Amino acid sequence: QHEAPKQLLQLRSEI
Amino acid sequence: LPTWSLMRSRLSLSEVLDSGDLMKFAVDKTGCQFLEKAVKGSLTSYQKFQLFEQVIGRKDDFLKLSTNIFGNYLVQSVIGISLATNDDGYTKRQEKLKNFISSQMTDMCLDKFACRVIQSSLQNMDLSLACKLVQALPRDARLIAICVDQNANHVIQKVVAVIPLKNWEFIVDFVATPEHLRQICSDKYGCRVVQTIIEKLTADSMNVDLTSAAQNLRERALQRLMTSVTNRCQELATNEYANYIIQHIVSNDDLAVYRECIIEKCLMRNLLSLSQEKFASHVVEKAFLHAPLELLAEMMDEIFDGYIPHPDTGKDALDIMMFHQFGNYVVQCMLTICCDAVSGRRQTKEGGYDHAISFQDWLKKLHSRVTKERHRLSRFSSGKKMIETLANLR
RNA sequence: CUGUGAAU
Repeated sequence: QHEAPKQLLQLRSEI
Repeated sequence: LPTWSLMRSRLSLSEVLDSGDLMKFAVDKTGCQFLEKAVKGSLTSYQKFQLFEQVIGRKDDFLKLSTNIFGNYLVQSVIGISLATNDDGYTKRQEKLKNFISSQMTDMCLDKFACRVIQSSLQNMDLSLACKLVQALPRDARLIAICVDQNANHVIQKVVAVIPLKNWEFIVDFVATPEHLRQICSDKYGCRVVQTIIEKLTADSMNVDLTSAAQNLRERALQRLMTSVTNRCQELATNEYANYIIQHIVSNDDLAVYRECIIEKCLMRNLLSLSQEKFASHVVEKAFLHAPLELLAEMMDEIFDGYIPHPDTGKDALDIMMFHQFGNYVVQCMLTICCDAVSGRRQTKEGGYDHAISFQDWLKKLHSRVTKERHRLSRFSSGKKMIETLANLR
């Protein structure tokens, strides 16, 4: 698990 | 080895059978080697009678030989000879053999050598009596240990391969139990059991021989297991072993109906996060490759416009995935799919629509981004592959 | 800048 940290982004809202 | 047979000689099989010393020959590296070749010759009716009595006729000796590194080979030979000897003791011998194994089913399954006697019996005995072997399997937590055992897991896979589903339908519902499914699917060996069960429950080319009544039984069991799998595909898709099961469902054409369910239940709205996972990125790859076109459009829209760019840098989801050590394989998949479409290697019709105009749209997006980032991309093997994929199109 | 699964 010698990986780079995840880069998360805000999700667009769903309808 | 007894001294009357000494190292080796010109021994006769009847000598061994008449001596009472078969057991110390069958557990010996050189003795069992002599017996394996002796039982392959033309045996008299009495010599077969002696082998049946001494190898598969005494429970304790049968258990000892079946669990022996060498003797287990002799047991399988004698079982085969017994099944090939259609005499008046045929019914009595097969019944005795089934009772012997059934009385020690669990421990024989967990034994490195005795589990081979089980598998050999399951595929060679008459179908009726082999089915009774399945009834001896445990129904408690020992079934979990059997599915995740390095040896006993092949017994279950053998049952699935050679026994009608009616006899092992309880294993499907046992594995489908949510608690059991978590332990088994997250195991190196239990995940093979689950995938083998799914493959046998699939209405593919290997099951066209089933009757209609058997297809309905197969379909109902498949729906109960798929319900359990899709109820938890998020933890399965990210698991180091269970990700292979989610991949198989998403990529199998004869399981196409369960593609929309899996893709919508745990993949949609998580593509950026799962594409950066060592194991789940493979599932995401398979999802892009086999998604229905209307759902594929939603996956494309999520990558291209489903996320708000980072407020400080302006980095978007495509930027993160394109240069990620795992996400780059997903972006490559997206590009290969689009290039296959515009060039004709992939058909674009579905549901009355021709999605060719949509593939051209997504390819335009990826071509536009690869062009802007051509210098950063040229540092990487994945980037040079994306540039080369686009150049091959023109 | 390459990335994961069976016991004689």
